[PDB]
Amino acid sequence: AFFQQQQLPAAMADTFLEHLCLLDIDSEPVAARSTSIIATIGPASRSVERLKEMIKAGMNIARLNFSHGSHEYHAESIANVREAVESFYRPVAIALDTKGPEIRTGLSEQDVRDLRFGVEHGVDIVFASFVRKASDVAAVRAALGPEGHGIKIISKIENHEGVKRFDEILEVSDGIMVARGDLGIEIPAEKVFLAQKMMIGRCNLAGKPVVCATQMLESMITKPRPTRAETSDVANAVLDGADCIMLSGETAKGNFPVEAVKMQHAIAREAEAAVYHRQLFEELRRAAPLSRDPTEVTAIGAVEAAFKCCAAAIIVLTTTGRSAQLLSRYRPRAAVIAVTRSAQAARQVHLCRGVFPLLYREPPEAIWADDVDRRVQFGIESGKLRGFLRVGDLVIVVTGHRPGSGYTNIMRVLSIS
Amino acid sequence: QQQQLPAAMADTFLEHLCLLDIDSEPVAARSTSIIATIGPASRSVERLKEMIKAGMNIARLNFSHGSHEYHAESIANVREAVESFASYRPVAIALDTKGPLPGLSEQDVRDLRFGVEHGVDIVFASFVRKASDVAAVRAALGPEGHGIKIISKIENHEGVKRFDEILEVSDGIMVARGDLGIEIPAEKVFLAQKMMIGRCNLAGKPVVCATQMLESMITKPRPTRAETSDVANAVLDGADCIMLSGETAKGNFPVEAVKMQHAIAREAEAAVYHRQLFEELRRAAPLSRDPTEVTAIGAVEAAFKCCAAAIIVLTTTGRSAQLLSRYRPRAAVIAVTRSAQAARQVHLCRGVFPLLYREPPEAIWADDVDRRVQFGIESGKLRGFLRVGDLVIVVTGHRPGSGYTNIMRVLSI
Amino acid sequence: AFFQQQQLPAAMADTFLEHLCLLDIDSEPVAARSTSIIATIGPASRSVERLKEMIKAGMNIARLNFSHGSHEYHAESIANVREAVESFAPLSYRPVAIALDTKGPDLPGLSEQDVRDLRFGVEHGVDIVFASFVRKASDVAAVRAALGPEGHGIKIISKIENHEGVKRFDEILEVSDGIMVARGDLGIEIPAEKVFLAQKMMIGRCNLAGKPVVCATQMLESMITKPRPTRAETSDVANAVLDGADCIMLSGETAKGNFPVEAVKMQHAIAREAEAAVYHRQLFEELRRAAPLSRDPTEVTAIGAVEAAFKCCAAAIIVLTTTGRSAQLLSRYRPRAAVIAVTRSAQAARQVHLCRGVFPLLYREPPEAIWADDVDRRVQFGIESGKLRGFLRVGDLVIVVTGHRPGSGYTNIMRVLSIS
Amino acid sequence: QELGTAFFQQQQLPAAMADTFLEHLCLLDIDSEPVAARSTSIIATIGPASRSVERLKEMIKAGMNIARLNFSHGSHEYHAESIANVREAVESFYRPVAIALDTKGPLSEQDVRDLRFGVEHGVDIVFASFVRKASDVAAVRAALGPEGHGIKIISKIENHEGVKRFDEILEVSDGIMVARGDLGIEIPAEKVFLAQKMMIGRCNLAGKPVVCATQMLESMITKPRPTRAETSDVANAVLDGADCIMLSGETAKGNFPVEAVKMQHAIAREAEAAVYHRQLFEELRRAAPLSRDPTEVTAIGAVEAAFKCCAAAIIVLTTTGRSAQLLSRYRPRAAVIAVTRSAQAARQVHLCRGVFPLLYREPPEAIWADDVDRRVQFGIESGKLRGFLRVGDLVIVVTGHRPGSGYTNIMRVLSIS
Repeated sequence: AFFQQQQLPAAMADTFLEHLCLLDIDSEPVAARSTSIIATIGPASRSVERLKEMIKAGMNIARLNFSHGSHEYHAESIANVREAVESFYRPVAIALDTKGPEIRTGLSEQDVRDLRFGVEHGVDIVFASFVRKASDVAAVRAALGPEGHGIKIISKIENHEGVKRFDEILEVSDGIMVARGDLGIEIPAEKVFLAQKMMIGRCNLAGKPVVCATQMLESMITKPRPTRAETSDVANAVLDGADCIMLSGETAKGNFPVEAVKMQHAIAREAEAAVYHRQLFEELRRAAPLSRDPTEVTAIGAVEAAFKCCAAAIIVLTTTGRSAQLLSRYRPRAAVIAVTRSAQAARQVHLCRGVFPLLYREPPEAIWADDVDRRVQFGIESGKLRGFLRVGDLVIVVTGHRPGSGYTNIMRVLSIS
Repeated sequence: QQQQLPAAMADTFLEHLCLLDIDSEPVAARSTSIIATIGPASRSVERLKEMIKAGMNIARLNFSHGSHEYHAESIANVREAVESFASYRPVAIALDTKGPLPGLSEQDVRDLRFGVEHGVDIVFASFVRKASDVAAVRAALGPEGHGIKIISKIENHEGVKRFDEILEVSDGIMVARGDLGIEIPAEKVFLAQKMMIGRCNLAGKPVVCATQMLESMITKPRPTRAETSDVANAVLDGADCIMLSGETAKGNFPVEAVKMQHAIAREAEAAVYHRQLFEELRRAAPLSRDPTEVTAIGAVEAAFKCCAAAIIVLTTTGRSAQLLSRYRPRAAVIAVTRSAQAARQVHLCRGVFPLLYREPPEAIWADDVDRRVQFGIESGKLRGFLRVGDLVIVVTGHRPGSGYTNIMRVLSI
Repeated sequence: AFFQQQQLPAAMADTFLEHLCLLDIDSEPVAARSTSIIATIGPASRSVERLKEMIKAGMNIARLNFSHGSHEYHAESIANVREAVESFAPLSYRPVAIALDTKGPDLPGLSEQDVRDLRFGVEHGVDIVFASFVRKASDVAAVRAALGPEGHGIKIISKIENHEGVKRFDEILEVSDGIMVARGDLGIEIPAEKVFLAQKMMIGRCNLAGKPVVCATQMLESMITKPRPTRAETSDVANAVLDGADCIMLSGETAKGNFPVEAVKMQHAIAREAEAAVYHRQLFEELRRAAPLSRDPTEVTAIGAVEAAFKCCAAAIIVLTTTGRSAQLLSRYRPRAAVIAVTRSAQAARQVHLCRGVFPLLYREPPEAIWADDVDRRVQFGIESGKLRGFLRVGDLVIVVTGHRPGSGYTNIMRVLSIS
Repeated sequence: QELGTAFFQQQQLPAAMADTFLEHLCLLDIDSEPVAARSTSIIATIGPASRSVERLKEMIKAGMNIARLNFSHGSHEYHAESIANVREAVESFYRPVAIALDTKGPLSEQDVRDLRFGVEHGVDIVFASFVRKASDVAAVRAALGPEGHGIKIISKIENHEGVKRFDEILEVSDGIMVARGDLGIEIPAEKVFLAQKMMIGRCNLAGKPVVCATQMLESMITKPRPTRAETSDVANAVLDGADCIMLSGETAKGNFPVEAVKMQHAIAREAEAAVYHRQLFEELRRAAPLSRDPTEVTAIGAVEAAFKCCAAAIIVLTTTGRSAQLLSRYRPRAAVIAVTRSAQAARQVHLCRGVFPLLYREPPEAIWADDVDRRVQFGIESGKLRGFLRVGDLVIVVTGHRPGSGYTNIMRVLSIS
């Protein structure tokens, strides 16, 4: 009754091949869609109306493509996103995608002006083009300046050198974009999928976010329904491990931007359920390093705990997003509802599959234990309204023990009433 | 450090993925077969010769359009293109029926009888919903069509839900994602696909992935990034065949599309994680007291143990070659057969490389078996499958006529 | 360094076969011995002085064999055990449970004598009953009715001694608190060459089910007359621990033999080596995989806590428990980490000795007005006792498992913690 | 189906097909009668209690496969007489019985005279005492001389250095004895099981025979039934992987030598069925290196073959017993019936669990292929007569292709008619 749904029969299988044989097109997905959708802003997606429609449809991250358009053009894109968000809470992160050393018909002086404009306007993420080695990342971090230290740097792997030197690059980036457009020209088209699966693999091991990009629903630029290769490509990117999936032409210039967003939402939700966690969790667990970080250790005990009871959600209190990021690397079925006072952490955490941020805006309660419990209550009332939690559900609550500890090192099992 | 071998030897799937390597060149023969649909862009003998060089293994006749005369021309054109290389590549001919409620319409029967009279090897039966639909097709093919393989197209919800029953009476399956993506929500078709290929793999029966794989190459000379993903993943799901429709029937780049599926297939096949796959297919498989099965599995175990360049199998109907292929050996299955139709039809099985043997039987049967093996070894050396000092497994029968393939021997080159 | 010890090279092996091949006789076991030792009381072990040496050697449960000896004889045994235990009331206090092993016999499965013996055991406050010749779930129910209402906290461990009990095992286990593999009689009721199948089955299923299992009889038989056991006998003890047994037992070796203390010591030494050789990577995985989903917050906290302890090489899981249960649910995942169970119930501090790896600490301070002060205080008591006993070092990581609400019975909170 | 209905409840097959080890144990069934031929060999030490030719025939009947002569005691004339009574018992019944000489050790001047005596009287195996390094084994190989090139050297590991230098000793030995008696004095008694499971595991992976020895049924020296610890000890030695189990005082001086042999046979038969091949065979397989030995490649394919069809036997033609050894390391559930023209090979193969030798004495047919087939029919008639085989069984036949190749490199699947 509960168990027919969200591919639970396939999830119980004892081998991967039996998992595949048990996938069922009548097992409806239950869980909130968790792979986040990045939408490139362009003429088709600049109106505030259009941007609200694309938020109801699932966009979590707006991409600004600095290959086209002036600073004033993009400042207007930024303005319409922020006005769409605050004319409804679903935060939307803003991502600056550097022109990079691009020819059209190292770090340039233009990229550096663009990165400074980005800090000026408070962007949350930089998609850094043509990262070929760790010093390219530093060049970017420098450019951002001490004022842009909270901005995440997702490094775009677009050519052979970046693929070769990937471990070094991942070791200094917050995350990765598999930038398949340039990559499929710079290395042979038939080899991209190997590079994609590898980098998503290595990123899932590292606990850092990975983005699949470019041409996933290409044909919806002119048609209202995608091709079968495209829906496959979305589904497989999620099955591969990706934290984010992206739309470029489909939302920037095409005729069906909202439908494009909706379609990635639909494919993503089905594929999330078809994930074979039992094998996935076991492989992450075996390969990941023993840890003496109380937050890592609470994270994995909390995720384990969530699977044993089919927890509806893990509610985590986080300030920077790190605690939710460590839950998310284990790919819980349960929603990671991350309550934070940082509105920029709330936006950035959309880079991590499965994290649903709540922005909490009350002044601190005099007694810290009362504050913690007030934020947790926020978490639960929100999750009830938004359909995450039903009375009678179990939830795992992850929090800290004392204030300014830096550690979210307490886990509690709890029944929604 | 070629053939994705570091990643093949990972101790987990997660680590296999992390070790996939764009520099690790594939050197085995492409093993997943390429079905190309015939149409105005691919009909000419000159186009068909270009496709065969490119990798085409199975020519598809879409009877949703065109007269008996037009398909009879298509058939004669493929056969000429083939015989002009007698680099001999048998090419199967498959009749993809029109269909639509009757498992077969008035017209379908006429088409089926046309296809029997013109010697077609395969039928793709549209809108198969249940076992009785398969049986209708097989009655329509009547007595002279008993050797024709029936690959049921699953195109809607009933057919997915009644899948196991269709599979058990079909020779194989096509995941017909075009109609299926309309008959059920499009976001679900990867689930139906992954299921059916898994089940077909486990039952050892050939499965075809079809439709819109490289759709944009109909007008463009390079595919999208989704399309290369789709083909690579279909091979990773387990498909025996991948198909091309508009891309070769009407598009401006039929040859290039065949090429591109050739290139992707090869890379995906190297990325296969046999270690998990072989073990899972041997675990899930069932006990068998058929000597041909038993020999097949023992032979695939042996080939992995010694990184054999190939398994050479003497087969008359292709069965022993299919039973080898159901275990996805890394080693090429070189199938030596006197039956022209079996050399064509084994292209439904991943990794089977048919060699047609035309010599008059030797008086001494043990001499006839050995001459056919040497023919396999030489043709294998000639084509690049086998180097001196490779190891091959050989799979044959014990006695003339038994109808069984119960002997295997290990051999150097 | 640290990773040469407690067969950690062998524990990190990626296969069982590789684990076996990396077992190292030089790799010293440094954890606390965790399989509990049942000693049968008899003329060789009855004296207070003899019992003190046995407690010191490792005895955790004293077994009263009511197949012989009068009520008065056993009342002396009990008083003697309790005196010896009281003699050590910190570093050396060791709760010791008292278990009553019934005399037993189509037959009724509770002789008229057994009822008198069980009423004796309740009157005298025994913690455990080992119930002979359990054939079916109604036999267990008979025993629970015989113990009457004062006896509701006594644990019932059903002895499986013949073919029928083996065959109705699941029915028995479901209503018992645990099991004893009673190999003596069982080796007569079924061909002796089959007993290891029964033993290995029953331990497996009790591990699965989270319930205690005792391997019993002739484990070190020759030490009755010899000061050293045979090579088969040390193997039997090691393998029973590797099979998954929570307790290992001594009968003639302690009741009538000439080397009762040495037999306890020897079961202590083997058990310690064997525990270190357990292949937890496979065993933890198979246990959670086969354990069903659960909506019991204490269950869920428990498995989350063992996962966490494994990930960080936790020196201990400290669990406040009133009844032993939250301790028992940590134990059923076989944590390499010691389970230190702080409790106010003297009876539960004794009874958790049925559970591998649980070290009870009896807490006697009066409640604190502030209930969260009382929790912190009991947790500290565990940390110090652990440091005073070698369980715990500065800088070790521990998992603390507690309740949130002074009144429910749930240990639904886990915290990760440094010793300082 | 074609096989009986009883089939799948016998031989612990329900446990054998379980998906995990834990579930395998949980499905062991004391009513699953073992049907297969007991395959672990029984070594029985000859002494006053076991020197009668009567006694020895009963012991062979009970299951003894190897007679151990303990040169720590008794004169050469004493052992000559023992050797003589063993051989008369055999040839007053065909059951080969190997004869093994166990050196006094602490290489002495006395051991040298003993090994030369041993060559003179044609012994099949030497249990060499206190092997501490590979050189020790060479001294034994030397003492045997050129006239003893065929004798197997099974190296007794009796102290710490032997344990720690184990890999180099196993590298030059045909096999290993875990000599628990001295080992339990030289290292702490409570560590021997660690040495035993280690050494059996390394011998299982290395394809070489390993013997578990000493005090296995000790109390049967004076009692007609053994203790519960002793039965458990035999069972677990077989479950550990041992090829042979040994009896010392139980047969050499005790009052129940025939009962001791019988009880080891009974316990060994049960424990062989209770083996979890599914995991064992896969571990041996992904641990074992790749190979270019055709015989070895054929062995694993023939064993895999026999498991797929529940083959009743693997009939193998062998001249030295190597092809039978190589099948034996994969621990087939099917009996390995080894047909050989070498009487010394037939005796020595009792070192390998699961190998059942048949001595073939006919002269070679002029057409090898007829000789081969005739030998295979000898295996099949022999197998039938003793209850290995029945009409309707499948067997896997393993032979050579051309005579004198030195490789057994063909398998055939074959119905028994």
